[PDB]
Amino acid sequence: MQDRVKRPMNAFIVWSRDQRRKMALENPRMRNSEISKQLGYQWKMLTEAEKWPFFQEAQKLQAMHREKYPNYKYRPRRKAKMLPK
DNA sequence: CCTGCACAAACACC
DNA sequence: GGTGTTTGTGCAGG
Repeated sequence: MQDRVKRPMNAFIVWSRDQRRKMALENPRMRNSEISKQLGYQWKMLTEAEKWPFFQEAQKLQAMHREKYPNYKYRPRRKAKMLPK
C-alpha cells in the first residue's frame, strides 16, 4: 500500500482551516458552500501586511514539506482535451 | 514570455 | 460517497 503525498497548503487553505472552523462554530448551520463564499469575500479584504503572516507560514510549510520529500514533484492529471486548429 | 488546467483542505446535504 | 464552494501553487503548450 502506497501513501500519496498531498500538496503543501497555501496561505488561504491554512488561513481557512482555522478561519473555517471559527465561522462554523459561529455559523454551525451554514453550509460550507456559503461559508466558502463569505471567507473568500473576507479574505479579499485583508491587507498584505495582515496576509503576510499567513503567506510566510505557507512558505514555511512548503519548505518544511520539501524537507520531508525533497524529490516530490507536482504532477497533475490531464483530462482528454483536444482544441480545434 | 504568457495563458490555462489540475489539485491542496473542510463540511452540510442527498 | 459524491455534490458544491473558497483562494493560491506549479507545470505544460505555443
